[PDB]
Amino acid sequence: YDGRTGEPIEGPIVVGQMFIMKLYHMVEDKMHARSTGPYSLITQQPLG
Amino acid sequence: EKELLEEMKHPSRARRAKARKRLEVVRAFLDSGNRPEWMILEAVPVLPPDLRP
Amino acid sequence: KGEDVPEPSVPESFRVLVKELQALALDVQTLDEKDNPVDIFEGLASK
DNA sequence: GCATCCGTGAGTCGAGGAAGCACAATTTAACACTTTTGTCAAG
DNA sequence: CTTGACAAAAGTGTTAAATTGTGCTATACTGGGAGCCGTCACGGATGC
Repeated sequence: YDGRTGEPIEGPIVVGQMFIMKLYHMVEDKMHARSTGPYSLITQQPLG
Repeated sequence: EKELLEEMKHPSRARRAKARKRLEVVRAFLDSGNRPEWMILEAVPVLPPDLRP
Repeated sequence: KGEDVPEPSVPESFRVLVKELQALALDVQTLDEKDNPVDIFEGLASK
């Protein structure tokens, strides 16, 4: 059944129990933004 | 250049091929105004210290 | 200050390249429409 | 003509940061003193 | 606006440490040491 409407899905669905893992790649560790910051010595370009 | 140009009329293709290569280098110095002896360094430039910090 | 960004200038990377080409004994010179030299170092390197 | 050699090229972000001493010569530090400078109250 | 005490605030001048540069050793000594090694493309140049 559809939880929003209460009407059934028009076709039978494959429902079961599956083992799923939470991997080490998390958006918390990867989101990064910068306006201004440190610059390099010789080229004076932003660090990476 | 005058000697090289004269050798540019040699019947052999290798002789003219070699003469053209020599004269292309000779022409480059003649046109640009550089001196061949400038390819040997008497004074070595030193890079500014901030580019080699 | 609430203003529009100004026009850019010569990057510092190109100035580093010119000094590195000079460190190789190569005379790299930026010219103008009339072939006259144009100083991109603000006179800071002209003796 | 042909092999054989050398030289240049081979994807992009990201994350991972063992002499030793002597001595002379030069420099640095610590006094000393005088010479500004900054305040003061006046006046 | 000055006008004279004042006091650090600073500078100039020696002096002595502390640091730094330099020369010198007298048995005889006489030509180095580390790679070693699985890729494939091309030009382009020479050995002729």
